[PDB]
Amino acid sequence: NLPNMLRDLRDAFSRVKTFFNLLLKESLLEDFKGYLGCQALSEMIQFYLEEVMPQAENQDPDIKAHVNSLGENLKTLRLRLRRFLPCENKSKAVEQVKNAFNKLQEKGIYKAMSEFDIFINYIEAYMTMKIR
Amino acid sequence: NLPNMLRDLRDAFSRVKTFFNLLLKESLLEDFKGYLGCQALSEMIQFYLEEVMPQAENQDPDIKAHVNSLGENLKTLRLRLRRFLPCENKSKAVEQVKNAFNKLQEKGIYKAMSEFDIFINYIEAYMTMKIR
Repeated sequence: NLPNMLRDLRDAFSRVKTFFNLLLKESLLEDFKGYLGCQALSEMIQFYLEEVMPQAENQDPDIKAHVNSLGENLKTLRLRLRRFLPCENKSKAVEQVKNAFNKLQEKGIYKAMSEFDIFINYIEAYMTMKIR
Repeated sequence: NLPNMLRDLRDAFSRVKTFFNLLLKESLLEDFKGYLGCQALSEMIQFYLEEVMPQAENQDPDIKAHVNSLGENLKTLRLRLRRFLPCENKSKAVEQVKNAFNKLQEKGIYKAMSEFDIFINYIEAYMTMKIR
């Protein structure tokens, strides 16, 4: 259920908020729910875990305990959405290709080049997927 | 039309192919047309432009001219799909937030932290977008 998924994050925040024109404008919400929704959320999660919360723990170290619990719940949330967050995921099939390619060595070059028309056919397949 | 979009890439390849168990398995096609379709295509384009074609121009430098034309048509194709390739795109709204945040300096930290519940509300909004 989306409430009880976000509730721990909400309880950690009710602790952080006592130590504290929107910055997080409505435009940010509109991109969260469009074409780029996943790229937007994923970079917003990384900007808070990477840039905002560390900066905040250093301006006032009395916040460390709660900010570190809020960052831990947001990494957990981030981990669950990777079931919701396509853009944080990589293709196992592409990983297979690259490991086969690298184990084949000089022969790999030959093969991946020789098959470029098969790759042109798979691309037309993706763009046709999306024509739908 | 998807044929005439891919035709230059096809004509450059009919030049390259005269200097030359699939490596580009059907599993790769299945990921091109699923959840991860865009991450898969995007990394496959980068693996050919970055790893395969340079390796191929060095094993046999007589191929340079045609391989360099095939790489140029695939970068152009890649440029057109960014209208088709969501995962290569970044959120202008997230860029705005970060530039506002950095121009605000110490006040930016305060503000982005104080607004974390607004961010928790936008996230529930994305996961509800996707519940649909």
